[PDB]
Amino acid sequence: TIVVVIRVSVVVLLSFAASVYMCVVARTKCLTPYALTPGAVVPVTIGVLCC
Amino acid sequence: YEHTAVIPNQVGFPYKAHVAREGYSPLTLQMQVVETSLEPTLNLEYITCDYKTKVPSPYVKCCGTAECRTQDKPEYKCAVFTGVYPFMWGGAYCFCDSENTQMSEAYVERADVCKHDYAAAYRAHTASLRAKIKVTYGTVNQTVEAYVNGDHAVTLAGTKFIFGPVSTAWTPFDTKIVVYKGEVYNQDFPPYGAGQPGRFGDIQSRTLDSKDLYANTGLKLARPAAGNIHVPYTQTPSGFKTWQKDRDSPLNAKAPFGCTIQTNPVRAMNCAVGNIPVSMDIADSAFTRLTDAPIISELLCTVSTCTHSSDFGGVAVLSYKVEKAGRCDVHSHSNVAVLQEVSIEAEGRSVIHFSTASAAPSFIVSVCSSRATCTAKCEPPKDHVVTYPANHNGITLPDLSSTAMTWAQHLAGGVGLLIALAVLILVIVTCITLR
Repeated sequence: TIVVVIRVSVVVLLSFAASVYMCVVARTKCLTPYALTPGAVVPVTIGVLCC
Repeated sequence: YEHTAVIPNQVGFPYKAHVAREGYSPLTLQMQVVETSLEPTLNLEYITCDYKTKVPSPYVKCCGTAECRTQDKPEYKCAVFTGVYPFMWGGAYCFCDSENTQMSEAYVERADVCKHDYAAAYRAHTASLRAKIKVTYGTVNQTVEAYVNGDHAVTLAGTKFIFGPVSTAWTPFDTKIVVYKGEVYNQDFPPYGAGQPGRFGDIQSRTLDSKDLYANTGLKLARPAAGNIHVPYTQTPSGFKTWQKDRDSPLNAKAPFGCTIQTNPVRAMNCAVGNIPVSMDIADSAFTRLTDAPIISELLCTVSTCTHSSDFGGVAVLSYKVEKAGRCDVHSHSNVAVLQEVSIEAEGRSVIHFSTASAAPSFIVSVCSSRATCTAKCEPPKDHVVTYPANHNGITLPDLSSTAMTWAQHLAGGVGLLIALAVLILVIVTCITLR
């Protein structure tokens, strides 16, 4: 009973941990060249939590 | 037509198997064991019993010294004592006062109750076992005794049964056993002629008639008293009747599998481990061809009641359209629930009993050559202790579609799903960043 319940708990949470892990680095790459210019003309692409 | 099967070795338990020949109606056999002996092979090595001493009437002659002679008998010891002056009942015995000498001897022999009371040793080897099986089908109840080493056939009305050799042939004995009056022990007895005094195996003998002994109890002869006539005597006390009060617990209380013993020949009965194989040579006048075979179609099975529990606590009905009366045969083709009755009746609705130690079973059943399914959900009983055992295989596993794990695919599919939007929304920009 234990031997099932602990393995199902750990296969679920790392995938939760996986899912958040790569979504942010997309938000990083989708954002980051806009950070670099001397000019703050970010377009209306706010679905991605713009600064 | 020939067939093979395996049956579980446990007393009072139903098991059933088929033939499905071609053309003809099916046929269902059931096999059930009622007794199971077991028997090792022995060869005697020695015995032991109680003993008794003898002190035959010591010798005096006065003013003349002595000499005693040796003679063949086990543990004979003679002695010679100088300066003795007895004083018997009537007066003083004889008067050659200073120079008197006196001898003494004694020996050891077996008692008078050895030929009703003894305790023998033995040795064990490989063993063979034999069973008694009640087999029924068709129109016939029969029982049959059989050896289990794979050589012994037996004849019913036209048919041949020969049985598979064994699963494995271990025993609840090791190589040295010792038997005393209706129970067997498990000792490690001294080899021969090396029994140190006091403990078991102090007097030996082979086959119990006579003429040969072994005896080392430490006889010594002592000096007689000052002015009497007796024979003194000193000895470590006997070894047999110091064993049968401070003994052990016997083997009828630590036997492994309920394996009970009784022994004028040594046995071990109803011993419940394993599987025994069976093979089949079936005659031909015990089928039905097609003429009295009824045709049955559109079979539909439901359920009404279940428990787990330990007996026939699952009931189901059957529905079918008939064309001719008769008698068909029933079976459930999976290992999760065994049926009860061996032949349903003809026309109408009819019920069948079954037992299953699981939460939600599903299996496929077939009164005659058409097949059907019916499943159910179940609940535990309110009891803790029963008096009669085990009327199911003992497999409590989940199904492929229950209330319990219909919950399972939603969570696993749900967690399988939310990565799937994560995986591609990675990739859709991963192309465009190579602009």
